[PDB]
Amino acid sequence: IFGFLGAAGSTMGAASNTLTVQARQLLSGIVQQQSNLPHLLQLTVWGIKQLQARVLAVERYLEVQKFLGLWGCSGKIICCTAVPWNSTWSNKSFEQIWNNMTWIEWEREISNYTSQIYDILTESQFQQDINEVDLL
Amino acid sequence: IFGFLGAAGSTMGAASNTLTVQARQLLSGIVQQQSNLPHLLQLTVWGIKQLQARVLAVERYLEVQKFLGLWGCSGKIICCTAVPWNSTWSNKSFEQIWNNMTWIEWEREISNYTSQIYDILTESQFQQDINEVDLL
Amino acid sequence: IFGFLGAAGSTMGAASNTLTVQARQLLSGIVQQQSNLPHLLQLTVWGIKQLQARVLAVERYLEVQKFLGLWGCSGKIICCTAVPWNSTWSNKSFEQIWNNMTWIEWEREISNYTSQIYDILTESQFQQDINEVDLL
Amino acid sequence: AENLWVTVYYGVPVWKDADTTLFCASDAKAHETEAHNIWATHACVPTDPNPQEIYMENVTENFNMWKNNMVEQMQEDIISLWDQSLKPCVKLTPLCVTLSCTNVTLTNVNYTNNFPNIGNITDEVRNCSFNVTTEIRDKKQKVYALFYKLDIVQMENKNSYRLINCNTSVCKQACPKISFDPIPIHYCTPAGYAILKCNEKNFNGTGPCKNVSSVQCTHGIKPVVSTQLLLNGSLAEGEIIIRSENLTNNAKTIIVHLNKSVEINCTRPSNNTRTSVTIGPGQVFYRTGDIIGDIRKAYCEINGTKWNETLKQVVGKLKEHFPNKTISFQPPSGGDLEITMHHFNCRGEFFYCNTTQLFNSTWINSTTIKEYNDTIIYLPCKIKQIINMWQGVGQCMYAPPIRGKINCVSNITGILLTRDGGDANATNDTETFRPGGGNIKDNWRSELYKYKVVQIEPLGIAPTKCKRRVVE
Amino acid sequence: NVNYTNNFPNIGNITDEVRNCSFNVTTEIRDKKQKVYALFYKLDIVQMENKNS
Ligand SMILES: *[C@@H]1O[C@H](CO)[C@@H](O[C@@H]2O[C@H](CO)[C@@H](O[C@@H]3O[C@H](CO[C@H]4O[C@H](CO)[C@@H](O)[C@H](O)[C@@H]4O)[C@@H](O)[C@H](O[C@H]4O[C@H](CO)[C@@H](O)[C@H](O)[C@@H]4O[C@H]4O[C@H](CO)[C@@H](O)[C@H](O)[C@@H]4O)[C@@H]3O)[C@H](O)[C@H]2NC(C)=O)[C@H](O)[C@H]1NC(C)=O
Ligand SMILES: *[C@@H]1O[C@H](CO)[C@@H](O[C@@H]2O[C@H](CO)[C@@H](O)[C@H](O)[C@H]2NC(C)=O)[C@H](O)[C@H]1NC(C)=O
Ligand SMILES: *[C@@H]1O[C@H](CO)[C@@H](O[C@@H]2O[C@H](CO)[C@@H](O)[C@H](O)[C@H]2NC(C)=O)[C@H](O)[C@H]1NC(C)=O
Ligand SMILES: *[C@@H]1O[C@H](CO)[C@@H](O[C@@H]2O[C@H](CO)[C@@H](O)[C@H](O)[C@H]2NC(C)=O)[C@H](O)[C@H]1NC(C)=O
Ligand SMILES: *[C@@H]1O[C@H](CO)[C@@H](O[C@@H]2O[C@H](CO)[C@@H](O)[C@H](O)[C@H]2NC(C)=O)[C@H](O)[C@H]1NC(C)=O
Ligand SMILES: *[C@@H]1O[C@H](CO)[C@@H](O[C@@H]2O[C@H](CO)[C@@H](O)[C@H](O)[C@H]2NC(C)=O)[C@H](O)[C@H]1NC(C)=O
Ligand SMILES: *[C@@H]1O[C@H](CO)[C@@H](O[C@@H]2O[C@H](CO)[C@@H](O)[C@H](O)[C@H]2NC(C)=O)[C@H](O)[C@H]1NC(C)=O
Ligand SMILES: *[C@@H]1O[C@H](CO)[C@@H](O[C@@H]2O[C@H](CO)[C@@H](O)[C@H](O)[C@H]2NC(C)=O)[C@H](O)[C@H]1NC(C)=O
Ligand SMILES: *[C@@H]1O[C@H](CO)[C@@H](O[C@@H]2O[C@H](CO)[C@@H](O)[C@H](O)[C@H]2NC(C)=O)[C@H](O)[C@H]1NC(C)=O
Ligand SMILES: *[C@@H]1O[C@H](CO)[C@@H](O[C@@H]2O[C@H](CO)[C@@H](O)[C@H](O)[C@H]2NC(C)=O)[C@H](O)[C@H]1NC(C)=O
Ligand SMILES: *[C@@H]1O[C@H](CO)[C@@H](O[C@@H]2O[C@H](CO)[C@@H](O)[C@H](O)[C@H]2NC(C)=O)[C@H](O)[C@H]1NC(C)=O
Ligand SMILES: *[C@@H]1O[C@H](CO)[C@@H](O[C@@H]2O[C@H](CO)[C@@H](O)[C@H](O)[C@H]2NC(C)=O)[C@H](O)[C@H]1NC(C)=O
Ligand SMILES: *[C@@H]1O[C@H](CO)[C@@H](O[C@@H]2O[C@H](CO)[C@@H](O)[C@H](O)[C@H]2NC(C)=O)[C@H](O)[C@H]1NC(C)=O
Ligand SMILES: *[C@@H]1O[C@H](CO)[C@@H](O)[C@H](O)[C@H]1NC(C)=O
Ligand SMILES: *[C@@H]1O[C@H](CO)[C@@H](O)[C@H](O)[C@H]1NC(C)=O
Ligand SMILES: *[C@@H]1O[C@H](CO)[C@@H](O)[C@H](O)[C@H]1NC(C)=O
Ligand SMILES: *[C@@H]1O[C@H](CO)[C@@H](O)[C@H](O)[C@H]1NC(C)=O
Ligand SMILES: *[C@@H]1O[C@H](CO)[C@@H](O)[C@H](O)[C@H]1NC(C)=O
Ligand SMILES: *[C@@H]1O[C@H](CO)[C@@H](O)[C@H](O)[C@H]1NC(C)=O
Ligand SMILES: *[C@@H]1O[C@H](CO)[C@@H](O)[C@H](O)[C@H]1NC(C)=O
Ligand SMILES: *[C@@H]1O[C@H](CO)[C@@H](O)[C@H](O)[C@H]1NC(C)=O
Ligand SMILES: *[C@@H]1O[C@H](CO)[C@@H](O)[C@H](O)[C@H]1NC(C)=O
Ligand SMILES: *[C@@H]1O[C@H](CO)[C@@H](O)[C@H](O)[C@H]1NC(C)=O
Ligand SMILES: *[C@@H]1O[C@H](CO)[C@@H](O)[C@H](O)[C@H]1NC(C)=O
Ligand SMILES: *[C@@H]1O[C@H](CO)[C@@H](O)[C@H](O)[C@H]1NC(C)=O
Ligand SMILES: *[C@@H]1O[C@H](CO)[C@@H](O)[C@H](O)[C@H]1NC(C)=O
Ligand SMILES: *[C@@H]1O[C@H](CO)[C@@H](O)[C@H](O)[C@H]1NC(C)=O
Ligand SMILES: *[C@@H]1O[C@H](CO)[C@@H](O)[C@H](O)[C@H]1NC(C)=O
Ligand SMILES: *[C@@H]1O[C@H](CO)[C@@H](O)[C@H](O)[C@H]1NC(C)=O
Repeated sequence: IFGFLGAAGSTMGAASNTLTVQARQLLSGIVQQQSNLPHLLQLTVWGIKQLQARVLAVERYLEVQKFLGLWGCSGKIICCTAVPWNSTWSNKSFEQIWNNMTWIEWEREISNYTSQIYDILTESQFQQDINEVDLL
Repeated sequence: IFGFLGAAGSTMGAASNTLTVQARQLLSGIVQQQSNLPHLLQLTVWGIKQLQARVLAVERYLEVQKFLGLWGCSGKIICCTAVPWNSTWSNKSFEQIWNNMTWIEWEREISNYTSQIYDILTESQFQQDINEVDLL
Repeated sequence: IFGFLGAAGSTMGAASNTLTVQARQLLSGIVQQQSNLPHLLQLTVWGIKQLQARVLAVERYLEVQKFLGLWGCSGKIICCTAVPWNSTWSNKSFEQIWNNMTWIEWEREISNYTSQIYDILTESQFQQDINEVDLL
Repeated sequence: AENLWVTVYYGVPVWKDADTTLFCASDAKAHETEAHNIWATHACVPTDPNPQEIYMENVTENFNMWKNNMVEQMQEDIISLWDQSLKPCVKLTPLCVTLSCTNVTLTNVNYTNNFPNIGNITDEVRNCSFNVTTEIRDKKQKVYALFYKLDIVQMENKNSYRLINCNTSVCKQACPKISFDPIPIHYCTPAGYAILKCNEKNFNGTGPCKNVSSVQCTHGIKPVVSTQLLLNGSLAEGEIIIRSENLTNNAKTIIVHLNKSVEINCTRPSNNTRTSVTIGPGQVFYRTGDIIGDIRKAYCEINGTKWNETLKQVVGKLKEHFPNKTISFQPPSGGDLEITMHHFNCRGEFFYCNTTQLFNSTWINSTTIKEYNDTIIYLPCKIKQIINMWQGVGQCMYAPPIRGKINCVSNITGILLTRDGGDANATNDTETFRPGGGNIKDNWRSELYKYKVVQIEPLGIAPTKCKRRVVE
Repeated sequence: NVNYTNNFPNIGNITDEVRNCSFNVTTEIRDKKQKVYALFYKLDIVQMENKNS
């Protein structure tokens, strides 16, 4: 087993058995504690650098939870989608991705197209909801 | 293809084919940027309006996501439900709704009962879980 | 028929029928209003307690929504999982659990193990999602 | 059995003790008068028109007054409000000069409504006068004012005084457009918390309460400040209740909380004018011009028999905790002026009443029921201008005089007492209680004693016979 | 002071490094001045004009 980010160097297929380790630490921190001991203690130099740390944690977490909701992957860690891979984003074979690259190397390779894959994934889920409305 | 609120004047039939354009923009904003250049700049007049415009953006997103969680529609754009229309809320036909109204007029006719439709929606989802715990 | 926290004294069997009553009120509050009338009103002593009351409410809601996302119980009130209670956490019979125990007493006598049930419930869902990837 | 599985319930009624940030909320009717109060400002969000209280039937909760964190929050809020209000006001550094002070010669009507027959404001006020420079070299003009004897001190070279505060701190003159009227404040928790309120009528400070109710936030709490008696607040329900952290520790103040109010009626029968003299660029100083017309010491009336029987009931309840010892109140033994004298506020004027006819009696055996007359007790009260409300944490203040006659009618709903630690009086069984004492927090432990903040934990885990449907 | 001064490190002494400066300040009340002396290190004062001032 590994700690937070502990499998950052392992390959894509082997570092995917530790997704829950980096997914359990997106809101949990030390910042929620009040202080060592509690004028206007909320306007101290470190009373504002802690107020904006609480807000940064919320927006960072809600930034990906918004995409999971649109794509239909709410409440799931690994989510299968009905969007075919056109291989123009990357035409590497199965064994050259899951057994040869790294999650950092892979995400830098298709960083060009992630702005478009997000649009395709969102629109594909919308088409699924239209289909079931005129089906049930 | 339309932009933000671009089909607000179109009828409910044709304004419901562009729900994703008004859904991609409930958290994304310019406010996540830092500044033109980085005393106590987190207290400037322009630096307090930017703090409360980040909390407003977060809160306005959760008050619509909170309802989706209770009704069992999390992760879905169009969500069917087992709550029957009694026509006391609105006794119009199917054609007179989806071919003769825009979304703004429709939300003004049933503005009386949305406080009650929400409670009926919540109870139905709760009754789905009780009927499923004591059945499996 | 009950109010907020109205079933805190009832037995667990009869206090699980009012789950929605305590669930509708994890974001809703008086704080979201602006003021009696709109110097520097945004940094009054009570203009700061309202700012930190809004953040506390948002964070409190997101501490339970974070777990439900990992456990796979997003969009549900009573979510039935696949983790077997091994009776080491509690060996009390099914009758004694739901028929003279209250929700407060139950949480206390398993309070030693909630830190371990939470990690087990996350691992079972992750193992579910891996099994579907190499099955579909 | 052998077929149990973990099931997750979201929304269960389970809470835990926690400390939060209670914001303020006040009703609209009391405000919108555009008087710009000190404490209950406009910044408070409007309160709910129909507050909701939910009665949890089979719930017993450990309430603990004297360890409530809502009292500390209210104290910090009050201090911050008082500091914030005085910030834009006018400093009084230019008045830290040498004043030459002499007696006052007042003319008056004859009768002066001689119902109380107490005294007159002379021998308590003074003229003080000070130089101001003029055009001709070595020429000075005298500026006059009337100052109370409690605000001037004689340093050296007798017949030459100075203000009391000139060697301790700088005092800002209270701005005349702000009011000192206590408007009720409701203390409301965020979403995810609740306030448990003990509905038990005969409930002491600490212990298990078996009549808990759930409220979103408290009732109207007036921030009224007083020292010897808890004025002008909320009455008990069951009967007279005596609360203290430990009745065997004489270093702990005792709070007697009454069930029937007693009306006190404080008035200032004098005529105070007002004159403004410009100090520095753009700043002005308001001073008592003259006292023309009626002259008499300010005083408080209290119905004799009402207090005379309230004391009887308080003694009857006190003798329960001290069984075989006779109870006798005595006047305060010493201290500052806020302890020896009943300090309070009336229409912006700060009064210090004597209160010795109130608290000088003995109760031996109730051997006979002695009848008396319907009499009115008069308490002579001094007035102070340079006000140091909190000993060293608050900002000093100067209260401008208020033109006309002043009269506040108030309710007595509590008493603060302090016991004397007799050691060798094993044969001379006697207990003596002295009023006053305690800090300002004991004014708010008499209102926030019913409440306790809790935080909801709506996530629960129980074993059921559900198994999740595996998809295939 | 003591004459010997425990001259173990024999580096010197703080004479010719401090100055005994007298000035006028105001009391709590503005209108009466007073004369006060203080020992200021020579690194904290400058000589402006009118020598010995
Ligand atoms: C326990 O609780 C009780 C009740 O809450 C309280 O008794 C009441 O106290 C308040 C204030 O302490 C009293 O209210 C004031 O009353 C005077 C007298 O009013 C009579 O006389 C005037 C003529 O002078 C008439 O116009 C009037 O109709 C009455 O006949 C008023 O003069 C006061 O008015 C000021 O306050 C108003 C509300 O804020 C303003 O709208 C008004 O404009 C006045 O404000 C002026 O002065 C302010 C500074 O003070 C200044 O900031 C403003 O800009 C403006 O210039 C006020 O209404 C009330 O009479 C008491 N009730 C009774 C029955 O006597 C006790 O005091 C309290 N006990 C303790 C210890 O706190
Ligand atoms: C870093 O790279 C080395 C070399 O590839 C990894 O070591 C191998 O790991 C695999 C995975 O189980 C083993 O089968 C091999 O026996 C290991 N040794 C060699 C020489 O290949 C190492 O695991 C990588 N780091 C991490 C954290 O996975
Ligand atoms: C606004 O309403 C008008 C009619 O009230 C719409 O005009 C129709 O547009 C459709 C789509 O191009 C045509 O097929 C019809 O022939 C048009 N009818 C007329 C009478 O012109 C118009 O499209 C609506 N605007 C939007 C944005 O939908
Ligand atoms: C509080 O506890 C009492 C028990 O003393 C509950 O009263 C029982 O309720 C059950 C179910 O409604 C009945 O079958 C019993 O006959 C009742 N017993 C008595 C003596 O009344 C009461 O319901 C509880 N209240 C709450 C809100 O849970
Ligand atoms: C029903 O609940 C009651 C109490 O909640 C249980 O009875 C208690 O048993 C203990 C001994 O273990 C006694 O000390 C208590 O006095 C009992 N309670 C009362 C009110 O008398 C009982 O065990 C529960 N039912 C079952 C089947 O276990
Ligand atoms: C304080 O003393 C002064 C002077 O002794 C009083 O003011 C004078 O009052 C007399 C009335 O007989 C007038 O003739 C003078 O013109 C006043 N002098 C000034 C400078 O105004 C004042 O009344 C005294 N203060 C009181 C009585 O409260
Ligand atoms: C628990 O508290 C409630 C709330 O105060 C009590 O109900 C009160 O009962 C007295 C008895 O006559 C009435 O005078 C009050 O008016 C009632 N309250 C209200 C708000 O109306 C109740 O008696 C207490 N005890 C129990 C066992 O419930
Ligand atoms: C206020 O509390 C006192 C507490 O003593 C009550 O006085 C008692 O009243 C009962 C009812 O008749 C008598 O039996 C007792 O003898 C009284 N006690 C004493 C010491 O005399 C009083 O009734 C309460 N008043 C109200 C309005 O609640
Ligand atoms: C509070 O005291 C004042 C002053 O003594 C009372 O006002 C007087 O009431 C009498 C009626 O008996 C009138 O004759 C006087 O003219 C009033 N004085 C003034 C200055 O107006 C007032 O009634 C008392 N209030 C209470 C509740 O005791
Ligand atoms: C001072 O208090 C006494 C005691 O309450 C008042 O006398 C009462 O007057 C009412 C009038 O309706 C009678 O019913 C009571 O019986 C009286 N009390 C007693 C003990 O007999 C008196 O009125 C009060 N003073 C004023 C000026 O009202
Ligand atoms: C409150 O009033 C009483 C009685 O008027 C004061 O007690 C007197 O104080 C003087 C001052 O030293 C003594 O000489 C007397 O012996 C005391 N008793 C009497 C009966 O006069 C008391 O001092 C006043 N309160 C304050 C704080 O001064
Ligand atoms: C002083 O006490 C009197 C009597 O207890 C209060 O008058 C009552 O006030 C309550 C609500 O505060 C009303 O429901 C009653 O109808 C009033 N009774 C009468 C006879 O008027 C008075 O409000 C108290 N004063 C303050 C400032 O709270
Ligand atoms: C502080 O003030 C005093 C008096 O104002 C000064 O003492 C006089 O200073 C003048 C300046 O020219 C001399 O002519 C006098 O001879 C001084 N008289 C005495 C008795 O000292 C004093 O010099 C001032 N201090 C400074 C540093 O200027
Ligand atoms: C792959 O890319 C081509 C052109 O960039 C596009 O036509 C095609 O739709 C893409 N694949 C999918 C599944 O959209
Ligand atoms: C994958 O794409 C690259 C870039 O277009 C191309 O050079 C390469 O031949 C492609 N691989 C295959 C197997 O077609
Ligand atoms: C991605 O965009 C950059 C931006 O210029 C470009 O240089 C690069 O060739 C693109 N494609 C890849 C695979 O990096
Ligand atoms: C329709 O609304 C009315 C409003 O009171 C309600 O009573 C009724 O139950 C609703 N219809 C159904 C089928 O429940
Ligand atoms: C269709 O729309 C027009 C214009 O909005 C309206 O006047 C007409 O009544 C509608 N038809 C029906 C059947 O309601
Ligand atoms: C049952 O759960 C407890 C939790 O502490 C654990 O210690 C124990 O090993 C578990 N037993 C089995 C058989 O999994
Ligand atoms: C449950 O466990 C406790 C302690 O482990 C034991 O005392 C008790 O007898 C057990 N009860 C049953 C029914 O096994
Ligand atoms: C929980 O753990 C604590 C830790 O010492 C232990 O004292 C207690 O008995 C355990 N069980 C309960 C029900 O608290
Ligand atoms: C004031 O009271 C004193 C009491 O000694 C009395 O002698 C005097 O005549 C009264 N009136 C004046 C104007 O001093
Ligand atoms: C309060 O009274 C109850 C019962 O009268 C008692 O059990 C408890 O110890 C008392 N608490 C204090 C602090 O005296
Ligand atoms: C009180 O003083 C004023 C001047 O401030 C004067 O006009 C008035 O006659 C005096 N008496 C009364 C009862 O107002
Ligand atoms: C009642 O008051 C009178 C005078 O007002 C006093 O003498 C008497 O002692 C008081 N009652 C008791 C029981 O002390
Ligand atoms: C009080 O004194 C009496 C008489 O000496 C005695 O009987 C009693 O026990 C003592 N204590 C109490 C609580 O009454
Ligand atoms: C008043 O207090 C004094 C203080 O010693 C006391 O001697 C006296 O008995 C009390 N009562 C009366 C009526 O003087
Ligand atoms: C005072 O008491 C006496 C004693 O009986 C009585 O004669 C007199 O009338 C009473 N006076 C008043 C004003 O109550
Ligand atoms: C201090 O230093 C001076 C420098 O000239 C020297 O003369 C003197 O002896 C030293 N010691 C004392 C005690 O003055």
